Amino acid sequence: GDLADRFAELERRYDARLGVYVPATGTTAAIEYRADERFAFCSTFKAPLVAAVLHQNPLTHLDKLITYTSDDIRSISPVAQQHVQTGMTIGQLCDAAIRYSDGTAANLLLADLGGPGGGTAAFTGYLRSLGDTVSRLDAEEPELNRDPPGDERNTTTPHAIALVLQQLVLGNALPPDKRALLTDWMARNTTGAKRIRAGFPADWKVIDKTGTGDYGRANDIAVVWSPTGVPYVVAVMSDRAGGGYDAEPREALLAEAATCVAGVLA
Repeated sequence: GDLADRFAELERRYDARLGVYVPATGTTAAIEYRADERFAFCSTFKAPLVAAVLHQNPLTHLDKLITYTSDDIRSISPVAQQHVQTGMTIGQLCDAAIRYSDGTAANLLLADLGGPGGGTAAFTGYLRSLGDTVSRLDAEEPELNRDPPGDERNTTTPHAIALVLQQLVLGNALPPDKRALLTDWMARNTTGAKRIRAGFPADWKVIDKTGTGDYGRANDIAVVWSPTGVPYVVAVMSDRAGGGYDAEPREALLAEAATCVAGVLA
């Protein structure tokens, strides 16, 4: 058979552009499909954003209380919009950014990284330090989700973000005690049940971070473990630029691409 033909069929059926990367292992080939094409990060950036913060700080930093106002709620913030009065610790912000895709938490984590673009440059610099020459983040929540397709300023590639996640979760970019935190937050994500999770059998472990935006953008980046405990990284990105800026994102496309990948890996 040819897996690429089957991904091409998903594109036809969902009227979508699909990008997939699964890095090769000691026993498996890479899965790649438009893996070097650019796709908007959307909220997938929040996974490596949390890593950047962990990298730069001792664990005690997680207990640091961050204060903010209602006027800082400029994006979808399921958690931060209920803690304006008390504020939120860096740890709580990390938790919210990943598990609830909280945009205000991300903006505050970017300010925590520091520098121009409110932390966007620091973020991109972190990616460069992991060997990512491709990805870029220029804007904050919510603008970073709403660029036209031809603007590369807030884009990654399935290949680039997969190898970033590979280093962070399964590699040695982070020391174990920081790697554990990222892993766990992604493990207990609430936003991903209809994406990569829905494509793997229930005896596989799935950790993930979603992204959604304009032009029908739907992304999921995951690390999965077989029932035998063999890990793989799965990045799936999608958009539907032919349907305009308000094209409906299709979680089903991600679930079905994930299903195709699971067929290959099982």
